[PDB]
Amino acid sequence: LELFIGKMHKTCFFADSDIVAEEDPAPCAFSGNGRQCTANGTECRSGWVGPNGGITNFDNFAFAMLTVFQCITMEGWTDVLYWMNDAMGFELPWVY
Amino acid sequence: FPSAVTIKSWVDKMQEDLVTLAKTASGVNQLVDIYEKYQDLYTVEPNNARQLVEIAARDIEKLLSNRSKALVRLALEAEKVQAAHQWREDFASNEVVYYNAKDDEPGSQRIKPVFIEDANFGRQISYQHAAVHIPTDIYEGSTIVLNELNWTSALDEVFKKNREEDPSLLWQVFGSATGLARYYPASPWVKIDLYDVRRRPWYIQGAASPKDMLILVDVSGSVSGLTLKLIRTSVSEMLETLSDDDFVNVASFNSNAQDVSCFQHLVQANVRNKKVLKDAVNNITAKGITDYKKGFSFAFEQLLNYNVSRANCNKIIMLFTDGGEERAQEIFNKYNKDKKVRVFTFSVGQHNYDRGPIQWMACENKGYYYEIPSIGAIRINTQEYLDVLGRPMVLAGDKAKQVQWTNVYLDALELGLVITGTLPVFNITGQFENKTNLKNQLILGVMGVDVSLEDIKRLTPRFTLCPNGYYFAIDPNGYVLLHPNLQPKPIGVGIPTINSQEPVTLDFLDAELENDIKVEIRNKMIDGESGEKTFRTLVKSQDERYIDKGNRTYTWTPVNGTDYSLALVLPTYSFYYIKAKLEETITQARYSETLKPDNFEESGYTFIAPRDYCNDLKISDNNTEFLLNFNEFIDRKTPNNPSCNADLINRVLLDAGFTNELVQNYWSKQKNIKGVKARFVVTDGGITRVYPKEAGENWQENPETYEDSFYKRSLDNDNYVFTAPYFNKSGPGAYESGIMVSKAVEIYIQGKLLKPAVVGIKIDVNSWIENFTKRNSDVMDCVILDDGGFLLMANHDDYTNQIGRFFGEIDPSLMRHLVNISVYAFNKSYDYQSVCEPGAASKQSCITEQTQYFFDNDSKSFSGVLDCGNCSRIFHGEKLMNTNLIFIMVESKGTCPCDTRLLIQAEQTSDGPNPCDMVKQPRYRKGPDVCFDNNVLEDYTDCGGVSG
Amino acid sequence: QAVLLLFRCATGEAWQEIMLACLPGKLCDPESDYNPGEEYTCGSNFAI
Amino acid sequence: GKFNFDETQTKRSTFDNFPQALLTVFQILTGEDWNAVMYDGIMAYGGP
Ligand SMILES: *[C@@H]1O[C@H](CO)[C@@H](O[C@@H]2O[C@H](CO)[C@@H](O[C@@H]3O[C@H](CO)[C@@H](O[C@@H]4O[C@H](CO)[C@@H](O)[C@H](O)[C@H]4NC(C)=O)[C@H](O)[C@H]3NC(C)=O)[C@H](O)[C@H]2NC(C)=O)[C@H](O)[C@H]1NC(C)=O
Ligand SMILES: *[C@@H]1O[C@H](CO)[C@@H](O[C@@H]2O[C@H](CO)[C@@H](O[C@@H]3O[C@H](CO)[C@@H](O)[C@H](O)[C@H]3NC(C)=O)[C@H](O)[C@H]2NC(C)=O)[C@H](O)[C@H]1NC(C)=O
Ligand SMILES: *[C@@H]1O[C@H](CO)[C@@H](O[C@@H]2O[C@H](CO)[C@@H](O)[C@H](O)[C@H]2NC(C)=O)[C@H](O)[C@H]1NC(C)=O
Ligand SMILES: *[C@@H]1O[C@H](CO)[C@@H](O[C@@H]2O[C@H](CO)[C@@H](O)[C@H](O)[C@H]2NC(C)=O)[C@H](O)[C@H]1NC(C)=O
Ligand SMILES: *[C@@H]1O[C@H](CO)[C@@H](O[C@@H]2O[C@H](CO)[C@@H](O)[C@H](O)[C@H]2NC(C)=O)[C@H](O)[C@H]1NC(C)=O
Ligand SMILES: *[C@@H]1O[C@H](CO)[C@@H](O)[C@H](O)[C@H]1NC(C)=O
Ligand SMILES: [Ca+2]
Ligand SMILES: [Ca+2]
Repeated sequence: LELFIGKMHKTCFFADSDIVAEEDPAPCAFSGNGRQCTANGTECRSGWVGPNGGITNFDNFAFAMLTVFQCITMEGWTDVLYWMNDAMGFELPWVY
Repeated sequence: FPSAVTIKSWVDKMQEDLVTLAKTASGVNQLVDIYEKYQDLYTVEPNNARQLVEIAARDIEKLLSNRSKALVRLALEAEKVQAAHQWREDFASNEVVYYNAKDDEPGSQRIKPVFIEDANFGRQISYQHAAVHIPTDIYEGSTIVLNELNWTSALDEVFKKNREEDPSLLWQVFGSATGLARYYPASPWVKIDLYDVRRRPWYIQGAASPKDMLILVDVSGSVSGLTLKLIRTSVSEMLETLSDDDFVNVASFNSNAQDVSCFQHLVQANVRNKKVLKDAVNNITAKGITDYKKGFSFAFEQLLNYNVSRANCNKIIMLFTDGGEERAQEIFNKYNKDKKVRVFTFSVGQHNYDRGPIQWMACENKGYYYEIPSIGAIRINTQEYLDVLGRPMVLAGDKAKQVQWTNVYLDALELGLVITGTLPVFNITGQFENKTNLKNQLILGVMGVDVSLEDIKRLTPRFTLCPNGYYFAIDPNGYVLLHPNLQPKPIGVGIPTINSQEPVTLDFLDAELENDIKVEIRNKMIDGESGEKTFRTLVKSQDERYIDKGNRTYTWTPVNGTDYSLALVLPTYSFYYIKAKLEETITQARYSETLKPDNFEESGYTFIAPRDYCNDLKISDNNTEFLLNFNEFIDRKTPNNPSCNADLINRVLLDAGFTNELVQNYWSKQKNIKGVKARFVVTDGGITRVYPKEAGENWQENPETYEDSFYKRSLDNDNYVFTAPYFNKSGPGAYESGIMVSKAVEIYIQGKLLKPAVVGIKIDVNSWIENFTKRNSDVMDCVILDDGGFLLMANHDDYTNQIGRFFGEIDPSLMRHLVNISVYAFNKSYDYQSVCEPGAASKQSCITEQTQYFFDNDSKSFSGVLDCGNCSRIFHGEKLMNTNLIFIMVESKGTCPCDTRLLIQAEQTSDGPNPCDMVKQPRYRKGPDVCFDNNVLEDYTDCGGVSG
Repeated sequence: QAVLLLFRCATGEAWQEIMLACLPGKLCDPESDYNPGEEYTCGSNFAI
Repeated sequence: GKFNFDETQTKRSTFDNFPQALLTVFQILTGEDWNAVMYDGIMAYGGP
């Protein structure tokens, strides 16, 4: 909650449209440190739902508790780690 | 306020000034004398309506007899060649060589053609061989395709033989039931390609007779999810296989049966009705339990209505379910014990239900069973039901072989508006002994030949008659095969709200303004019977801004071979025309120099109608090189003109002398007039002369005489006609062009009224302003309006700046009251072939509503008081004599601070008329009298269940 | 990154998918040194 | 029957009939892709 709050909400969008530019979207850089759009005519802004339709994120105590439990159960923790790697840099999320 | 008698003094003084200036400057009486002074360079010939229609009806009948012979020749060879086929299974060494379209090989060898450039074809073609189109979903090089691709190679010999007899022959296409279409001449195919020859309107109309389809949709709970949107897409693709001769309705059942739309019975399934069903079927939701007994009872009862118009042909029920455990034996036994209705069942989606009852309901009801597990199977499985419906047609044999002509549609290969003749091809292998009879119950394909609407337009010439007259042909459904108002654009539906595969089916009543008499004429024309009627009609102008009433004569006759009916609209003052009679050289030559661009100063800037004078001389649509290509041609080609028609060449050359005589003998005397900015004259021959060489450029008019709105407007009216300039900087027309006035000349040669040409001037608006005042008064407003409520002259500066604008957009309170007091009438129409900017939920086709205003009462004096609330406004209106102008006087808008919503006379993107209440009283129509269903020898022993 | 991948495999997340992705017929990154023309050489049957 | 919300695909680990529910429960017990079934169950009741 203290670290990864409200950061999974920036995906590669299209130029002046509300259409996601990826079939399997991933978050962009929250502050220019993570992943940036590479396609020529794509930009990413806020307003995205989330990686798993909003289920998996750290922007609430219930959401954070659920995703922490899921990561503890060895199932799908690398997905959350890679989404963190897309949102922020590579150095902080791997420690967590 | 001035008295009524005082206003008449104001109007009479200004009316005399306007008429005298228009009469003297244009030279109406001088050109009339010029036409009557010779009376020997030309002859007056009658325009017999009865002979003109019958001669043109025989030309169209003979033209369609050309194509019927080609279809019979093509169908005879295709059946004979295929009957002698051995079904080879290996194509390794005996490779099949053919030219596949849309290209930059197990047993296929490609062909590289030359592709010369040919006229009467908007692309490169090749007469050396025939091209083959194979849809993307269909793999070329399979056993089915290669066998179909080997015996069809003998069709090329007939393809070339057909063109040898008739060089003016368009595409000849063989649409195979395999999927590939082989057409001649070879031409490269036109994003991705979704063209399937088995879904084309001409293929579907020949694969089976009309139908009475009734779609049953399962909206029970079990279909929610993927299999619901699969059904919605499946139904939408199924509606694409219907035409205007087929009647359809959609119903849904979930423990209760009901219609998904507003129709409540079978409807004609045209473009408007199919849109309603498509929109309604996309709004369905899945909920409840399944009741097959209550669903089939609803479907069977709707096929026994007989209250309304139907097809009286194939009666089919298409059930869109997934699976079930109910067979409803009693319902089928009760309703169709004699099996008079087919039942086609579709199992849609990935499910684990029981398909047993679904399979049984098809075999026991002379139907077929289809499976649609995903989106990729929707397109192929929604067109295969025409194989079952074609069984009674193939067993009929020779009697079920007639050429059918489709509706007007845009060609896929970018050729324009065309129609196609259709003839099915049967599989007759072993028919000489009648032993197989198993796969011989399906058609091989459909043979088609295209006829362009330009070909039909050549058989109905219009240059021997006035611009207000025209031909038009009708179809038994009421649609127009030929009409001036038909355009090469798809007919739109509703307003396009976004975040040419349909035919251009335009009704006769929607082509022009409707009337009570027109409905009677249309009904008589549909069933087929000669007639003639003369009556008074109100006619819209070329620019959809004016309406004028004029006597018209309708003469219609039916075409013999086909079911079309041809009619000729011909007003009065046009039963006689001018046929030029001059063959001498020096008299003809001196008229040819008048056209020389150089003398555009002495003769005044000259335009030439881009008519088809001779074959080699091609039109250019600019009137700069075409004029140069004309005098050069007339000074280089011998007068014999072996291939060039002299009737048009004599008509235009005769008017060159007639028109220049007015310019030189009369217009040159008055070099400059204070109130005249330009002088013009337009003639039936097709030459327009503007004296101020300069003015020539300001001439924003069509060089073709027969498309000038002011020309036809001046022919109907028997006085001076004022045309308001277009608003919003539509070219230079505000102050550098002026108000256009026109007046048609009237000639009495031997007691026959003739209107060969029109004359007029362009009034200088600045000079007219000074005469009008003899200004910016805050007490009263003085404006002059024309027939149509367009502002032409005011005294408030800001009013004058917006010249040629509708008065309802600048003073809605006064204009609205005028319509109520019955001085301005109006009739509203619908323009189906219009394009508009899409709105919120490029440009897309849509329907627009047009309104036009015209004088209602014949009285010339109008006075009254306007009550806008908590105030009072008094006005007086007088109409000027021998013109279409009305002068009205009213006080300022600031005296009463009221401003209602502005009245709009412009192209409004509407969506009407409502189709929910047009099916209650549909227009009269006549369906085909041939039907092929319920044959005794039909097998119907195979469905999709036994094989599946 | 190799240690992280091995930790992922030890936890057993998609190790068979990684093995499939390490098969011989795989594209080579431009920064590697390889002869022109043979772009798809990296990856080996040793992955299984 | 509540796993028909996606409308773009068909789901294999559902609770449609008894054998399918039994297989889904066994798969969850094995622990493989149990979070996917949890996400489907959550989205079947209104999502996050
Ligand atoms: C017009 O009608 C005639 C018959 O009235 C029709 O000619 C018949 O065509 C069929 C093919 O559609 C031939 O069928 C033979 O028998 C089977 C049927 O497919 C084939 O054997 C295998 O069958 C499987 C499917 O069951 C298939 O997948 C496979 O490819 C087939 N071949 C193999 C395994 O090698 C035979 O190969 C096939 N051909 C033979 C035996 O030569 C009939 O034999 C044809 N009958 C006659 C009298 O010619 C003709 O196609 C119809 N015209 C058109 C345009 O369809
Ligand atoms: C379906 O494909 C078949 C295989 O290509 C075609 O059959 C071949 O047609 C050729 C053209 O006539 C034949 O060549 C000559 O045939 C005559 C007739 O008997 C004979 O003189 C010789 O057989 C031959 N002449 C030579 C080789 O100088 C082939 O014999 C014939 N059969 C093969 C190639 O196996 C069919 O024509 C084709 N169907 C259609 C409608 O085009
Ligand atoms: C039209 O169809 C109806 C049933 O759909 C037929 O039944 C009659 O309907 C009209 C009023 O709709 C009434 O005469 C009676 O209610 C019905 N029965 C009879 C015996 O008339 C009707 O016969 C059909 N034809 C007409 C002209 O209505
Ligand atoms: C279509 O065929 C009918 C006859 O089937 C033609 O009717 C002819 O009418 C003229 C009078 O106008 C008679 O002199 C002929 O004797 C009629 N024909 C026959 C065979 O009796 C009709 O003219 C044909 N349509 C056209 C446009 O010619
Ligand atoms: C076009 O002209 C006028 C439009 O203003 C309409 O015709 C009149 O309609 C009223 C409606 O009650 C009748 O009372 C008049 O008798 C009509 N005038 C006639 C018949 O001359 C109508 O919209 C159009 N007229 C048509 C279609 O005939
Ligand atoms: C085709 O039509 C023309 C006129 O349209 C006619 O003269 C001719 O006889 C018809 N048939 C052939 C084979 O040209
Ligand atoms: Ca059900
Ligand atoms: Ca796992």
